[PDB]
Amino acid sequence: MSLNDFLSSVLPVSEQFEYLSLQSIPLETHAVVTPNKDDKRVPKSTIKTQHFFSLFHQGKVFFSLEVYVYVTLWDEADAERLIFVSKADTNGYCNTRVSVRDITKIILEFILSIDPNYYLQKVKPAIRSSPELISAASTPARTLRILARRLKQSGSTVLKEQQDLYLSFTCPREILTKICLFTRPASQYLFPDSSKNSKKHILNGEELMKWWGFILDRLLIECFQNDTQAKLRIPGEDPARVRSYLRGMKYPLWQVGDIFTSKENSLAVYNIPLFPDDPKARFIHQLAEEDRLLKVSLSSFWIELQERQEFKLSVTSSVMGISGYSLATPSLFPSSADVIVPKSRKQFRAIKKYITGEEYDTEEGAIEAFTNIRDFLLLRMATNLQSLTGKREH
Amino acid sequence: MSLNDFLSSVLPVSEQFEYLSLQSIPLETHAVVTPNKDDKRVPKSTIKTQHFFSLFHQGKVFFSLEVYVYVTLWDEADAERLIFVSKADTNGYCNTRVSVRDITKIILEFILSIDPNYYLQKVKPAIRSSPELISAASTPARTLRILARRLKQSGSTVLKEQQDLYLSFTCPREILTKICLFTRPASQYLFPDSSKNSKKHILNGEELMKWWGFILDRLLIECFQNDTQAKLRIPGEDPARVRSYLRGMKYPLWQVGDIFTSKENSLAVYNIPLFPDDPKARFIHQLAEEDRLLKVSLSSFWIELQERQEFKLSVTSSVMGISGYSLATPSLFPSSADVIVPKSRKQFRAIKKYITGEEYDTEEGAIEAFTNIRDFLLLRMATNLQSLTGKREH
Amino acid sequence: NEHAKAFLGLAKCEEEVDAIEREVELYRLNKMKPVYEKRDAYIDEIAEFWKIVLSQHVSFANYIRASDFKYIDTIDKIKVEWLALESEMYDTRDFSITFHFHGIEGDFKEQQVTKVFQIKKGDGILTSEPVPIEWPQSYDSINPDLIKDKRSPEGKKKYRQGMKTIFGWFRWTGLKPGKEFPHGDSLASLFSEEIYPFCVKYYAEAQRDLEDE
Amino acid sequence: NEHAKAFLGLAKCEEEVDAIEREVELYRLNKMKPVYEKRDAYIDEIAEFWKIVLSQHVSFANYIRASDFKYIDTIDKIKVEWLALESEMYDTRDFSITFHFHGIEGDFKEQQVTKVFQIKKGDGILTSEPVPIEWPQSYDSINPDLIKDKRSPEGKKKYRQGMKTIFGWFRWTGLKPGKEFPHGDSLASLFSEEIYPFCVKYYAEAQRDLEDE
Ligand SMILES: CC(=O)SCCNC(=O)CCNC(=O)[C@H](O)C(C)(C)COP(=O)(O)OP(=O)(O)OC[C@H]1O[C@@H](n2cnc3c(N)ncnc32)[C@H](O)[C@@H]1OP(=O)(O)O
Ligand SMILES: CC(=O)SCCNC(=O)CCNC(=O)[C@H](O)C(C)(C)COP(=O)(O)OP(=O)(O)OC[C@H]1O[C@@H](n2cnc3c(N)ncnc32)[C@H](O)[C@@H]1OP(=O)(O)O
Repeated sequence: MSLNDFLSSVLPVSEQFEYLSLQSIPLETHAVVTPNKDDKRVPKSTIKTQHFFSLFHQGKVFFSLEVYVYVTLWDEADAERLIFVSKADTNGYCNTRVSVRDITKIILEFILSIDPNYYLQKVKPAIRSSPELISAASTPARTLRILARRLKQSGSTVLKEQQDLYLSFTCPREILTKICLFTRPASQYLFPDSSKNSKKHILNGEELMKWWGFILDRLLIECFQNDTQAKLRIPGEDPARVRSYLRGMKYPLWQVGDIFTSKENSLAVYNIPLFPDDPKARFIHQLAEEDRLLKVSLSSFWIELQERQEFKLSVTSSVMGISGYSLATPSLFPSSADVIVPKSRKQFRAIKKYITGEEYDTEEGAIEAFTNIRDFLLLRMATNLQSLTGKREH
Repeated sequence: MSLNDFLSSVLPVSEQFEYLSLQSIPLETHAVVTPNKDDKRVPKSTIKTQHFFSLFHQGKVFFSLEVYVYVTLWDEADAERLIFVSKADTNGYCNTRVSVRDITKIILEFILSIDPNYYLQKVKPAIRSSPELISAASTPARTLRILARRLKQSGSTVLKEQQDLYLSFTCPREILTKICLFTRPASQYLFPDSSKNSKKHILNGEELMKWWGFILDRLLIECFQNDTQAKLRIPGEDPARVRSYLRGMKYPLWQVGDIFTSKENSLAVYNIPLFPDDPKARFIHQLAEEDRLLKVSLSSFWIELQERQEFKLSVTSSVMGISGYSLATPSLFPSSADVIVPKSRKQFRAIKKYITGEEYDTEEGAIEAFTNIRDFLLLRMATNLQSLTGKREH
Repeated sequence: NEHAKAFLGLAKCEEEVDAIEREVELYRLNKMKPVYEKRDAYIDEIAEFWKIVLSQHVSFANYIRASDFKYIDTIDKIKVEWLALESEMYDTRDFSITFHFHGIEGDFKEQQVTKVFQIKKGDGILTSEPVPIEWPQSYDSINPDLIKDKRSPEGKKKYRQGMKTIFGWFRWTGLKPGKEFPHGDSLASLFSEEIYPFCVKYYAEAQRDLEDE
Repeated sequence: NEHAKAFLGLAKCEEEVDAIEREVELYRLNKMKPVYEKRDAYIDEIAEFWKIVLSQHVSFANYIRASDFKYIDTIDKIKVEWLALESEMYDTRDFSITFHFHGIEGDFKEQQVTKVFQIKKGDGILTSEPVPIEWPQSYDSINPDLIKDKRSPEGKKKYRQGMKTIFGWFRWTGLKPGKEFPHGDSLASLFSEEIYPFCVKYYAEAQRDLEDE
């Protein structure tokens, strides 16, 4: 079913909401995990995409989520997908009350039902290929000159496009689904200053961790298979300690550890995935500088990460990892109502900043951020949010 | 006994150290606690001073402490002193090993033996009083003009000084000693980047708290009287919870709470003391802005402080408070070897920055910071650190 | 006493360099005047040159409602004039900005506005006097001169709203902190120091071959 | 096609304003030249004018060893010269700084040094060529030209040391990141844009009646 079905299924009945599903343009990028030179299988291609969501109630924004989906291609039909969850945030300016937890879980189900081939149609390459091209390497003078000789010559100032440069791939509808995330609580992630809002409810370290873990537990049951491999990790904690949280998990197979184990290449740099704004990426690059990348075992990596302040002087954070196969076969190219795909980085960023960029120490900003989005989709994109009739009893 | 006696008494024997005791010039300042207009007793004067310390081992700095002493005067012989502890910090560049804990405790004993009348001799007023004065209100042009008419007229360019403007007070050698501090662990307080030093040992929230509490426990016994009032407070914790830490304390009278209780004026702003860089000062001023100063009971203050992130998303922090009378009668005007009193704010700051301002991600800075201090005291002040023959068995 | 000499000297210099800088500044203001003159001339023959520049300049769109762009698109011409050329009575940093809107059918009149910005004593803040302009007929709801009471609960609501469009900028003065348009002085400074002085650099970039700039 | 016209035009302007700025800059460089000339003249009659300015300028003392002040105190004269006046071969931002030390008995010779700073292509970084100077006889221990091996464990030690004095600044070039004097380009820029251009403002402040400024 549609995203629209989903959300409606977890919002109080009779209630009306609106929401935004922005999605970047799938861009061919470098390997999620850092490859090692002399290695049999190194990825053929990595296809990044960003999903960004934001709910609205009564013309105010109150929630937003930022997840990246990465689809890796080793060859003809050896593929693999990874869902990374970067940021979720609220601003406590919702008039009514809702389960942010089920909203988030749902949204992820939905991303989980997506057929990985959706990301495979067009793919903006990492570096593209008769001259006369204006580009980031064209002084204003140059460009103008160009527009001039192109006008004196042709009737107009545009060119020919058939124009196909834009990569294309395929893989098996059912592949290895992964999910990775790093719980860390902060005052706000996507709604600046909203922490200056009283009615905003912040979960602390150990509060976030259970929250998240319930969302993954629910998913491992409903969506993944019974041998799926699930792992938890809590930096600066005891393997006995974790198992005790885990005994709270309805899912049977939750274990201590992570899904990057892999006895093949026992060295951190070639195992740890690298994500936006992630501490894993962080510590990693830290070691790029102080040059220790070819010296820290994955085993060691974990142990060192815990010290070096950050974790040493911050509340409970945990790394969860999933690696299994989905119950149903993911198979959902989303409708125009399911996503909204800006023409460019430029426009994509533009619409996100209408939200993420606003100040929220006053219900003013949340009202602002909503109008400015609908105004804008209508104006520059001939579109508009999705309306929601909430249909969940109690 | 002298500071020099003290430190030597807590450093390993045969071992040699050096240390700096910088002390600001006692400045008449505003009330520690915010006074209320219509109030019978409001302070007559508040006398601030800063003590700053730094130990050296083998021509490297490795520890420094920043404590403020405030002496309040209600009238003729109604006085009161308060020791506030702002910052202590290490950089792990000590070659040998020492009890930073006993170093700190000691240093405080010493400040505790100081006769409050020491701070009472000269006191730079808050606003001083025949013209012709160059001052912060003199353009460079002006000043020059002045130096010119003062030269054409007199043989030189200086003036007359008898010059006595510089306040003077007295109080009873034995007064109400208080001690206040707010434990919060951080990567570094006085040694920038030193957290990039591996060998540097950081205490976490619950680790700092016991550390500090042991230093005060030791003091309440050795230095204070048996009815002294001692209080602990741990934001976001349970009165049962604290009592359980407290049951670890050798001192009998440790209670939950703080020493600002005072049923007289049950309103936060008129009870909470205001210190450098303090969260108490912080939250307070926060409420000055959002205008709630005449609306939050001291009772409420505590309760609200715990939320509003900071504490909500940081490890264990505690507020300790003391209020009693000292065993012995404090009575120690310190020697030139006990303190070093810069001519001015300007020079004082100057010498502190030689340390606090240095980078410490390399033993380079700690070596640097030492030389630059001895070089400088010698040069511009005809002085030099104190040498220490450590005399503590084991 | 040759020391009383040298001191009196420097003091002269000190009062001078203040007026010396006013000179090096008045020079550049003069040099620039006719150059912008030429350029603007060309610009003036380009269609949608300003429409294009304002929608490409990334920072700009932070300051104003998204709806304002329907009207913003109408901007035929933008001229910056530095006042220090027309009388030594003016801060080297004082200037005016003239706009031209070519309006739209049954919603936005065609107009031309000049708001004036000059500094006021106290290191000196930048400030503005209010200037008239015909708000679109859509912005009837949030028009200040269409609101009976701005202190009424639904009146302060709607006022605060229209104060966030670009038209609410034309009222800005920089003397009612928190009461008027937000950052109106920065915006004005944007125009005067970046948008107008580089309007070309941006038009070139918007002219990038391939959707993705 | 009048559009092909206007475009070719702006492009001319674009290549021009680059050379136009070199002009407004060369103007100020010229206006300033003789003014500093007068001033320096006065300064030159004041005793310990420079000694005083350098010890009062707060930021300055961050960059150099504390011991350097015994020698720093000896600084009779500091002159800044912008190279863009002596040949269009020079970046408007290029300049030289001349110092005069009057040395000390049996430790520091009397000398006068001019280090030269100009920018190098690649937005262009500022850089320097090494220039000779007689390090004090105390700085024998940490003298580079007194160290047999800088790669030896006790040699890299002692080298790194003398590289932190002001004399280690005179070697700085801005091409051996991490190897030479720390922030040597910022320091040079300090002199050229703050210390020399305001040397007076600071001397006035150090002249405050009452120990506490
Ligand atoms: C890896 C990543 O994705 S990281 C993102 C981390 N983000 C942040 O830290 C941003 C700050 N945190 C937040 O903004 C939010 O608290 C969230 C999104 C983490 C959680 O939102 P919440 O609305 O608090 O949670 P949700 O609405 O699902 O309900 C959670 C619990 O709080 C309760 N709750 C909801 N609102 C409130 C409130 N105002 N006060 C107290 N409790 C509340 C719910 O009953 C529920 O409790 P229960 O389990 O006892 O029924
Ligand atoms: C209110 C205020 O004043 S706030 C100031 C807060 N400051 C900071 O947070 C700065 C960061 N913290 C630090 O720099 C330091 O850890 C301090 C000053 C807090 C403590 O210093 P330490 O040297 O760790 O403590 P100290 O030397 O007294 O010994 C403390 C414990 O650590 C042990 N220890 C000392 N060095 C090390 C080391 N490198 N590794 C492990 N343990 C060590 C000691 O044995 C002792 O343990 P014990 O009680 O089991 O005997």
